[PDB]
Amino acid sequence: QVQLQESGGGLVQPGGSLRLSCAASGFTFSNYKMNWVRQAPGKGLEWVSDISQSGASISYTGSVKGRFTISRDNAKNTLYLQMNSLKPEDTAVYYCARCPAPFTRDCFDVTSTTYAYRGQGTQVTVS
Amino acid sequence: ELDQLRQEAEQLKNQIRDARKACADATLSQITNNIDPVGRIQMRTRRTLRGHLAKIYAMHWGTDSRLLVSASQDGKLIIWDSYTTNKVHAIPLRSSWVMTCAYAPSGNYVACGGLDNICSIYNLKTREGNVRVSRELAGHTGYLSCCRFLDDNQIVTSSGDTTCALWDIETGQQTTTFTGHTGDVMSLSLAPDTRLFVSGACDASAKLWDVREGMCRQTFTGHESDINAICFFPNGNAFATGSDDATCRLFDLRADQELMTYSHDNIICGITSVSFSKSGRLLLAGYDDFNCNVWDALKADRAGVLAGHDNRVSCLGVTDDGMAVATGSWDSFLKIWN
Amino acid sequence: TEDQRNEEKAQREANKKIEKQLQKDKQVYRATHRLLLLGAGESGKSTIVKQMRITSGIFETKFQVDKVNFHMFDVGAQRDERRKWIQCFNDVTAIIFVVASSSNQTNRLQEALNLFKSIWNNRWLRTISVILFLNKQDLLAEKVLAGKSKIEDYFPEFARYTTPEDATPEPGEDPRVTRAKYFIRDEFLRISTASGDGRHYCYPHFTCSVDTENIRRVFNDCRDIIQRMHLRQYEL
Amino acid sequence: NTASIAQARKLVEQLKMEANIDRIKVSKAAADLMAYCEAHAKEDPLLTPVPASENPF
Amino acid sequence: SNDVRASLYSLMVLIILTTLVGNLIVIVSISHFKQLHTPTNWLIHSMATVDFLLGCLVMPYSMVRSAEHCWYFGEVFCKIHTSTDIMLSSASIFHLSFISIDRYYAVCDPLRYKAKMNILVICVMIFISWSVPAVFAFGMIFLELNFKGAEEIYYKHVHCRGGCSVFFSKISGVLTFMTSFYIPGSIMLCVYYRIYLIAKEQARLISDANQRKAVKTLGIVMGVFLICWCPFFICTVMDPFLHYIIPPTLNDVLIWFGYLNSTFNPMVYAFFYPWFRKALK
Ligand SMILES: CC(C)CCC[C@@H](C)[C@H]1CC[C@H]2[C@@H]3CC=C4C[C@@H](O)CC[C@]4(C)[C@H]3CC[C@]12C
Ligand SMILES: CC(C)CCC[C@@H](C)[C@H]1CC[C@H]2[C@@H]3CC=C4C[C@@H](O)CC[C@]4(C)[C@H]3CC[C@]12C
Ligand SMILES: CC(C)CCC[C@@H](C)[C@H]1CC[C@H]2[C@@H]3CC=C4C[C@@H](O)CC[C@]4(C)[C@H]3CC[C@]12C
Ligand SMILES: CNC[C@@H]1OCCc2ccsc21
Repeated sequence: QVQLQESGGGLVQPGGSLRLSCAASGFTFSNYKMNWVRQAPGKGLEWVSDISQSGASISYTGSVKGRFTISRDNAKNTLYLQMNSLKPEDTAVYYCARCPAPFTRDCFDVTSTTYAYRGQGTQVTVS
Repeated sequence: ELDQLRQEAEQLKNQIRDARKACADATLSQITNNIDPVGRIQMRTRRTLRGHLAKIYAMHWGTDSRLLVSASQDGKLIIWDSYTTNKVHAIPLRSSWVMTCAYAPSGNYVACGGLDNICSIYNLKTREGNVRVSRELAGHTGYLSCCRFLDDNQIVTSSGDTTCALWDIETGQQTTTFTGHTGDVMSLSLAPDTRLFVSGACDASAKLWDVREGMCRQTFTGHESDINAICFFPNGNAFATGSDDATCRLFDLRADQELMTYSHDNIICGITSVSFSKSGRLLLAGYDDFNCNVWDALKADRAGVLAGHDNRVSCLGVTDDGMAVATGSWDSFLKIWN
Repeated sequence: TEDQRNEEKAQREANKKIEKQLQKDKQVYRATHRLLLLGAGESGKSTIVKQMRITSGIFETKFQVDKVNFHMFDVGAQRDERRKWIQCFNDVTAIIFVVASSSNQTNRLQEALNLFKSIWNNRWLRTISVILFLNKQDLLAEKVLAGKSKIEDYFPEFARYTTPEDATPEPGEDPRVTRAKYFIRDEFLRISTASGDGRHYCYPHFTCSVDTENIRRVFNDCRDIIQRMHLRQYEL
Repeated sequence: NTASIAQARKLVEQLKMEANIDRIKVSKAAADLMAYCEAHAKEDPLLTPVPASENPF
Repeated sequence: SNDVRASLYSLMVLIILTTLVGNLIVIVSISHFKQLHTPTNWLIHSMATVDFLLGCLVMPYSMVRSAEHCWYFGEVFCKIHTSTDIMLSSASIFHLSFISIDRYYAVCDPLRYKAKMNILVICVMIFISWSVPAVFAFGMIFLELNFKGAEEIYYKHVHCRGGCSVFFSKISGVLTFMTSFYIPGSIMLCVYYRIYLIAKEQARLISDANQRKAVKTLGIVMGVFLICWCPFFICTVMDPFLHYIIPPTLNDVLIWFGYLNSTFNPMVYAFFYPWFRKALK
């Protein structure tokens, strides 16, 4: 069964640092593009960053580039999101979203209200 | 106090997977290692049915193994005579975006549906002598992806609504609703006795349902991506599923786990349709490659290829007597193979 | 058997009647151009449809410019997961993508960009051109003039963006408003060009959701799309 | 959020219902599938093509 | 010399075989594959049929006449062969002009192309292409005289050049020129010039936004036609005016260039395009 579980979170002072990790299982990790999405309190699911199958292509939402760094390591089937200089507005539940299909360049429904290939989510709070 | 439910669900999942692992004493490949290979299977295009203007999305055989309905997204629902290639009916649809077909076992009715979220039922044996809409089943909140008649008065449908439903066609009401899937339900297959049916959704899982009780009996979660096609093994104790994984898999209802996987390294495209042959030894699957591949259901060796379509193969069906295979495609032609 | 011959003859008469109807249906199916209207709930696509018209799973709008018939389809009661029911529209002439230049409430423009990326790079939509309606331009102008806008701190690359020489501002167009709107257009054009292998093109437009020119915009863009398809088909 | 609690309870109950079922070993299921396939081998035209005299197509 | 005559015979036979093989390939490929049954492909099919019939019914006897200045097939077959020559050459040029008009509608009226260039219009085009030249050629050769108005010098030419020879009077030469070459030729020239302009503008727009197939394609299309046909028709129309000064050997080489046109037509209109190759393979 496709399963994703995020790790990392908790309380961080403003300007602090945090490294989120996701343990992927049930599918060939190397074959899928992966994303990071977040749902701040009282708002919808937002897209943060994505990394292609090999890690050659990376993109960020404009509000976090220069702060967050997405990296995948296919050997251990884990996706990381280094995020430093956190600002109060970064308070949200962060989920890891998988691409719907392998060998594919588009990611259609990662931010949808209900998405099968998404993690449970880890709360990140900024004092 | 919510994390306790999550923990209990995780523990139940661990229990189920451990039980399945314990039951997996041997694999199907080991036990089938000693049987003779099927050998290369070649099929020629006996017929090529043309007349649809746009991509064909669904087709279904009649119980007589001679008449077959096909749905194309030009807004037409043509009933063919495969022996002669003569068109028997050509039903214009109110919504052009049909994506499913059904043929009543009695042959008196056909059904269809799609992005209109409606299952329309057409009476073929009218006294007026012309085909007219018998009933429009409304109540799904997402596109209709599959439908299958149980009788002349009952039909099971699946939807992007994420649910399947059973209808009383006479009253037009939804007898029961089958919920539990997380993504769009894409395919649907009735058991030979029509007491159970199996559905595959856009959540990489397949579920076994009870038509009359109305609950999920078992869930199968071998696949990695969206399930596009599902078919019952003729015995009724197993079913095959195809997905965007570029893989087909075989599940057994009694073992409650995957039995065999049908994939190849050079096949990296999704599977749009699956079907078995009469004996169940051949598994025929359509691909986005524009080709249909025949698989030895017991050996998992690709026993043949039905090349000949110049676009996506969208539908695939074997006659009730096993005499022929129909294959529709996005190139707007149906081909019959033997 | 005489009965078998009679049944065969009757089947042939029925078949030729069916095909006589099908030819008449084909003549009209080939003269019509099907359009997919796509967008967001907050984008003014519904208002555009309302202008063009002067529990359902899909809504159909019929209009004709000159003597050409256009059949535009708007998605109705469909869930927000589009990866399956969007393959149905791989043979429309164009997809009309409506975007609101925004400025619960979140950054709708980034999700519009991501949706446009998915549409552009989808396997089955690699031959379909997109008519991009950068909608709600008056709201963008008024919000940029007030000094409270989304772009500056949601798109940090904007702070170093300069209006292109090809820009054609209106006579009363404030320089900052044109800079903002052309930045938003270039955001979509980057995606459009990064994978435009010549099979499909993007046609950006600045619209206000109440325009009599949107019909002409779609007509001209469809004419261009089909002309380029024919030029490609004949090796130019 | 009551919807989350309801969904979790429903999922737990469904998992409980699916857990308590009789499962046979894969060996028996494979054996039965093979037996069915070989019992109807001759009745399968695609597997064993029929001569053109009886082929309706 | 025997070697010279044998080599020329082999060259003409090679041309004939190429014509027949290419055109028959085109005909069979269009007829068989069903996805290639668009009306434009039916214009190409009819053009291939005209070229194939030119290769079979006309080319071998012209080859015999060229290699040996006498005419061994009779005085009535002379008229039949001349009429078939004019008919099939004119029909080929007509098919070329109609293909040009079809492409003009595809490129300059894209939104109404499928409605306008339908199978009925294509059938009418094929009918005109096969019929107008047949009436013209056979009427001029049998039902009237291509040499009316020049009978004395016509009968001079009768013995000046031995065997079969296509004599044209000044009026007949001018009318045949205009009917067979200038009108359809000028139509397709204008059509392809406008198509070139449109394709050039589109390519320039696309390149400007992103940051010459039209030249190759249309240069081949028009260069083959011009080089193969323009010299022959020019000499034919001018010869009565120049009091038949042109030597016979020039006329022979020119008619064989005109035949090379039919040899190359399938290569220019069918084998040049990927959609035909794919189906062919
Ligand atoms: C001396 C004159 C009258 C001879 C005329 C012969 C003509 C009619 C012949 C010559 C070549 C022939 C074609 C050759 C091949 C095919 C392909 C086949 O799948 C359909 C018929 C078709 C298209 C033939 C039609 C008839 C045809 C055009
Ligand atoms: C289908 C294609 C190949 C055409 C088949 C029929 C062709 C070969 C026939 C039709 C008319 C025929 C010609 C009619 C008259 C004569 C004059 C005679 O003194 C020599 C033979 C010759 C020159 C014939 C040769 C063969 C011919 C050209
Ligand atoms: C003088 C003689 C040799 C001329 C021969 C030309 C023949 C082969 C040409 C002329 C018109 C042509 C037809 C024109 C249009 C159609 C309709 C289409 O749906 C099938 C092909 C068909 C039926 C063509 C077949 C070939 C055709 C019959
Ligand atoms: C290649 N031969 C063409 C033929 O030869 C005789 C005279 C004439 C007039 C138009 S075409 C033609």
